[PDB]
Amino acid sequence: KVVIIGAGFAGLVAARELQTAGIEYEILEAKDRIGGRAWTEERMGRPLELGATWVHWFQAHTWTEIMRYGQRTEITASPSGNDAHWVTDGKVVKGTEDDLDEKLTAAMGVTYEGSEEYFPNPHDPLWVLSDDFDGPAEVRERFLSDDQTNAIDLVKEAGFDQETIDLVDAFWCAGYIGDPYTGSALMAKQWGALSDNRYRVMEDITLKWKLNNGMRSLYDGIAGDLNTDIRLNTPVAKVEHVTTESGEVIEASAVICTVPVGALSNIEFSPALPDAVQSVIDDKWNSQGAKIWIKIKGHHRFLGYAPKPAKMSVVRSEYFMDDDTTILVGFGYDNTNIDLNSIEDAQAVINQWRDDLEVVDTTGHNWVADKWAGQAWGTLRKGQFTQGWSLFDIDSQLFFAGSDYAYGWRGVCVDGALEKGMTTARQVINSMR
Ligand SMILES: Cc1cc2nc3c(=O)[nH]c(=O)nc-3n(C[C@H](O)[C@H](O)[C@H](O)COP(=O)(O)OP(=O)(O)OC[C@H]3O[C@@H](n4cnc5c(N)ncnc54)[C@H](O)[C@@H]3O)c2cc1C
Ligand SMILES: NC[C@@H](O)c1ccc(O)cc1
Repeated sequence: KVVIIGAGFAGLVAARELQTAGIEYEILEAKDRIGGRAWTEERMGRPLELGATWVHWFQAHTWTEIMRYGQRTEITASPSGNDAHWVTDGKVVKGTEDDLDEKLTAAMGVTYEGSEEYFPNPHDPLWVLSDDFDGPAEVRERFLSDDQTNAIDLVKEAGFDQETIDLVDAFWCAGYIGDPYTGSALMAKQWGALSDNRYRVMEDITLKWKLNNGMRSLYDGIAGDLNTDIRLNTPVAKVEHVTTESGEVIEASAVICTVPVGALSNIEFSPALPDAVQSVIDDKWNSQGAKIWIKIKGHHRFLGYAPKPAKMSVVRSEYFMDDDTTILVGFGYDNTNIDLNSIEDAQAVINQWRDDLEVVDTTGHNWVADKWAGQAWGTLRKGQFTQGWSLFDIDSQLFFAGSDYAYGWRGVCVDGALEKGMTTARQVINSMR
């Protein structure tokens, strides 16, 4: 009687929540598999996360799932102490990972500068704009002005040298997973608030701990608790507010739609979504990048930073294989400028820093070109912190759930999908009671 569109983390956790309350539900999933933009698959001789990878106990919703399904001790840290290379004035500089981290730390300190006034409760991201904001008017003005500023311009205005600008350029090409110069700096500021305003805490939370048994141990865990079957290979095309696809029509008390913004053009809504919501769909988010896995010869502890418009902006060693090869991960700002499955393209990526390392394999999934995704992880363009993700939360019987609409670790983390799927389910339960 409640229809859930999509079998990613948001949809799966909503279903389990409905089940506990005794409410009948049904999940419709377009693809042949569950998990969505989290996807654990064997490639290049080992389980690889083609989507989501990193977790942390400071992420309440992800961590409780880790505990529920037996993964408490099944996490391992990405390797550290890599030889670092970064591109700055068209040239390559070699240093240690702590040289890079200390430069990033100082720049992040300046990047976070208003978060304590904006986010005393970092899970109340729009407090500054609410009727109960008790602070000074200048705080609200700087808040709105920061939504129209990108994170790199904050560091330029503070007078860092060109080297640090190129480092934060590289950093945010990965962070925004797209063009950082069109992004809203408020996204970076909330990440700080959620990480006690320290760069190393932010990095431990988002880029350190990997699941030994992969994201699939969590999403197969949730699906395994479900008492109703998931309808795979059942894309939705219309929703009225209940509608349907390929002729089959569904009736239901309510609809929980977890389809990402980048793929909402495949569904017709009747009545049409409000103008401000539709303008986000047309403008979507800031997530046009791509994630690659590259295998090279030998065992090498490697870290590489390169600014826009490089094919990949952050590349790091992750696994040391038993046949004397290394698997590195990389993040790049523009999916249309790299073939993730072309060994030549992967060799061109490594050649950004070194001429002596040899690519032997490469793989990835281009989430942006994926018809049922149309983006990577959700990130914010200028203006979308205050007029973006919050427009989706109208539709008395239609609900938007998903990591891209979360209050906390929005878009970039499974924690946001687990948060928003569960609370949307509670919205449905409360209204029915
Ligand atoms: C490259 C990349 C790396 C990431 N790394 C991390 C990481 O290290 N750590 C972390 O915490 N998070 C990470 N994430 C983010 C995390 O994967 C997501 O935030 C989360 O999985 C999103 O969950 P969701 O349920 O909201 O969306 P989705 O997983 O996108 O779920 C939506 C579902 O709806 C389906 N669907 C789409 N259209 C239709 C339709 N018309 N009809 C029916 N079904 C449809 C889709 O196939 C999908 O199954 C990463 C994301 C990406 C892209
Ligand atoms: N999905 C990884 C995401 O956590 C991320 C990736 C790169 C960064 O520089 C910051 C955050």
